[PDB]
Amino acid sequence: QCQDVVQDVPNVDVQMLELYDRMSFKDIDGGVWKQGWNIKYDPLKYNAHHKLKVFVVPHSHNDPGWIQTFEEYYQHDTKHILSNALRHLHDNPEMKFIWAEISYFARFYHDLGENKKLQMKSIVKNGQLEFVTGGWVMPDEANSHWRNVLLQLTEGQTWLKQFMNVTPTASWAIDPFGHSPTMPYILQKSGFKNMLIQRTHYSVKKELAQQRQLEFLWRQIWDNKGDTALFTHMMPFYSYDIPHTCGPDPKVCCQFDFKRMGSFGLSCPWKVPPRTISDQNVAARSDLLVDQWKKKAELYRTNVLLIPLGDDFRFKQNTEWDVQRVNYERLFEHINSQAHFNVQAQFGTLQEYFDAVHQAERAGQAEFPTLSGDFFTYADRSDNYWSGYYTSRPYHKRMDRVLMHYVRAAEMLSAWHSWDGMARIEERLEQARRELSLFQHHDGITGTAKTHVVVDYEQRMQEALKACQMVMQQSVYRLLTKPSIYSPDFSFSYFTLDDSRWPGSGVEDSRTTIILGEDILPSKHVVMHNTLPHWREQLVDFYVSSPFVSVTDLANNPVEAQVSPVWSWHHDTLTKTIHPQGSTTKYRIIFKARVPPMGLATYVLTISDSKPEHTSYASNLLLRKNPTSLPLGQYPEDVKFGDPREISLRVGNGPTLAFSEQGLLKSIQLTQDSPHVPVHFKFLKYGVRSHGDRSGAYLFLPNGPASPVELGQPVVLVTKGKLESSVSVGLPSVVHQTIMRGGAPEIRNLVDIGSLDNTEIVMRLETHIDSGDIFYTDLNGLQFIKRRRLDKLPLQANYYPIPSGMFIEDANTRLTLLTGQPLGGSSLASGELEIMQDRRLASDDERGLGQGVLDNKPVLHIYRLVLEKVNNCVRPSKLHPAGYLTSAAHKASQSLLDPLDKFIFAENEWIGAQGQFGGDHPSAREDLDVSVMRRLTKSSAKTQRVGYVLHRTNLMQCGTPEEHTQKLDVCHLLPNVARCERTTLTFLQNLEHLDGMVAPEVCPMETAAYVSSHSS
Ligand SMILES: O=C(Nc1ccc(Cl)cc1)O/N=C1\N[C@H](CO)[C@@H](O)[C@H](O)[C@H]1O
Ligand SMILES: [Zn+2]
Repeated sequence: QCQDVVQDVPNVDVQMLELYDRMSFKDIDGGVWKQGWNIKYDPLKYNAHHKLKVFVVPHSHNDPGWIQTFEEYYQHDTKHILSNALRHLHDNPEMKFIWAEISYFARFYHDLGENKKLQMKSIVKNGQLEFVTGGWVMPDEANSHWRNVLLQLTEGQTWLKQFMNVTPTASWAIDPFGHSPTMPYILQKSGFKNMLIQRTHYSVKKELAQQRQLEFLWRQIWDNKGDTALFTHMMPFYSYDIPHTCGPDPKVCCQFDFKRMGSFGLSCPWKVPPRTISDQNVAARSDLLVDQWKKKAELYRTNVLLIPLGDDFRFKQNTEWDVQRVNYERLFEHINSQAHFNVQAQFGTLQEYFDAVHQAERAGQAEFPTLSGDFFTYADRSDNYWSGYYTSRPYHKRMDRVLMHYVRAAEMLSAWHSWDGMARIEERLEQARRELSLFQHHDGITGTAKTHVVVDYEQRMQEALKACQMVMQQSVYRLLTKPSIYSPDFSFSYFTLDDSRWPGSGVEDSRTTIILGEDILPSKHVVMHNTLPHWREQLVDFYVSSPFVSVTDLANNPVEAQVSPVWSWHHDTLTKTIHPQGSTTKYRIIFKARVPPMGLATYVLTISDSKPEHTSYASNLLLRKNPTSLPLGQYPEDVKFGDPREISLRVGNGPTLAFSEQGLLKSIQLTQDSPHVPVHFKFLKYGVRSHGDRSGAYLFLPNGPASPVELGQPVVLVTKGKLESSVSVGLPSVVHQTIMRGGAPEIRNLVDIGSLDNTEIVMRLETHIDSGDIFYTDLNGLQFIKRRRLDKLPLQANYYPIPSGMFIEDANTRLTLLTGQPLGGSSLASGELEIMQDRRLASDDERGLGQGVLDNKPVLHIYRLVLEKVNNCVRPSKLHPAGYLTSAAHKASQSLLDPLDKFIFAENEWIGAQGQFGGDHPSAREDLDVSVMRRLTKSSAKTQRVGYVLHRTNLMQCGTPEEHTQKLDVCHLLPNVARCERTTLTFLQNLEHLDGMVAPEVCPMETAAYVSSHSS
């Protein structure tokens, strides 16, 4: 019933991995079309009964932050563009305009009076102003998580449906730096019919153009049937600006950008300015322009041609609207009335273009090719590959993933109840969704904005995290307090969030110590939340004021715990070492929390005067020449010292890890019977070219392969505990930590590139896996795609986005690295994986930013490292373009991206406390997630509505027998269900009324949305 996503290789006309394997990437001068060739056309192709239909589509690219902040641009540019659009379109009925960025449109619309709102609605209604995509932003496609792509699309489309009563079905993505099939995946499931893309490698544009394969049905890589296909138009030329949109010769096209005549400070760099169209030159100018259009049309299969007309922050001035509109109207009048051109040209919208193309297709003009794959890594010219922004500003890349989780958790926790308006829950959740959605912009998460703009995004995300914390903690208080005892005040802090990994140890001393004492306060409630729809156990840790602490559950059952010191690291400028210091005033308590599906569990920490029965203490070993003592206050075990040596550790039944004398992993033995498999961590640095093109925020232009970071004799700290052990080493620019809790290790890097200008720090893994030239990287946390290292491409082209994970494998062994933040990475030799940590660039890379990247700050990167035997796994065949995680790797990814949330009760006594919430929630199969749970109605609605997005991944079968699991029917998670509907993923259209009000679970690799309606 479900499609098999593993075992059937789809047959498509263009499969991008295969196309890459065959294609030439030579950068040859193609003439006026520098990256193409001199286009020829048969003049007789067009005649009285077969005319070329041209749609000139005015647009204005508005970045929600880049060289100015969102609000700076809105005040300086965008408010003027939209005010002038409203005026000019209202006054000129044949003029059209498309608008993409709903963040700005909403910012504008809410400063409009009623009269202007009605005027605006009128030009939308009549089709003059058309929204394209309708997302809050035009998102990055490399670093963004699919959940956030959906978040921002939903934010924008919900706004448009509520205020404009429109839902776009055509998407416009002219600026993201390379393109992902995650986009058509999400769009096709959200009602879209067509999409347009632009920034693809110039060699791919040439290859596809030659074959008229620039318009294609883009299906997912595993889709044998084609049910996921979305019609896609790829623009053929170097840019979306007017010189690169009218046709192949920018010297000619520039003459048709009427903003470039002088009075607007713009000109044509090809040295021929535009001239005003008049009766004395209209025929000559028309001839020039039609010949460009006819050349562009040769690259496409129908007689319908798309001519975008715009550029960045265009259509700002009244006089600009006039100069473009009047000159084009003069051209259209001449061209259309002169039969010898056989052209009918008009202003159009994007949807108008696609409608006409499909009309032509239905008329049998053309059949379109099918395509799968992705469009990374982009290069716009020569060897200038845009793999730098897979890593740029990694602090904020990590912050994105943190906020992604806290928005999900806040929406889910608060969804269980309806809230009085005074609680301000909807206000806070809307703020958080909008700040996270804004950051998905292709100059946000990409790390390609100016320094002060990055600070604006950071501040906005900090406010969003605060809003999430507020909603979460109010929700926990409500869900775990006896209903007749619950006495909320909506401005009060019942709990504080405790997060061990953001900002992280050594980044910020943000964490609250639980203060207990025999003479003051014996015990403290803590609460864990599990956003995933299965029972979950995870070790959690808290800081406490004494090492003599016992843990119990809320039936007072003892829970095994481990206490460890609180270690921090310091670049000790006196002794010239990077070395740890232990706290003498607080300690870490660690225990396994077990939490219901989408639920909560309460535990209690209690002080004692001596070592508790069920709490053990870690040993600590400091390996270094020239040791000095490390006192630890009340901690009962003295630190031990040793000269650097190889060491091995094993927690529980789990793998045994060996470490070099520099405290870096060297090997992993999976079981007592198995071999010690070589897996070596190494840190290296890339530099920058002294002559020739410089790396910057966008571009990665290394001066050769990376060189090893010289480690000296680093200080190594070993902590050995029953529940958790770790090895940490202070290296130059990186405190590197491997943590073992009895399965796949966790890796944490506290990365501080300091003042190392023109350096990029990379973490590499070296193994004996014979992967050859193959490796796998994920796309938007949604799917893994097969990559092939090509030596016909330079090193920076073989870097790909690693938004959530990467792996290499051979017949028997796989090594998967899961990430808690998007970064760039590759496999540059058989058996290697590498992932960039940070980059500090003192030069601009000539893409408009006008600065390097010199605002680095310490960031705590997190990973899981999974080594597995895979000879028993049922994998795709050699020619299949996808890869799939194992269950262990998928759970490891979930542990990074959606960990348990931890709450500390903020006062001395919690009256009416309960031990659990969600004990009765079904525990769904491990491949299924409830990606979104969101209440859609305010508390006054008679009919309450809750939306759910359900995602089922596909995990490899490797012989672990499948346990029975419960069916999850989201429509029955809340009481009094009156209806259950399947909807588009934005919740905006009902697709199916569901029998028995039961929401079916979805197939592997499918995502479905459901809305349950409840009588209230
Ligand atoms: O690169 C530019 N530079 C530029 C922009 C406006 C003006 Cl008036 C003059 C120059 O244009 N636009 C853009 N440039 C960047 C890529 O090169 C990209 O990060 C940004 O999002 C994209 O919109
Ligand atoms: Zn842009």
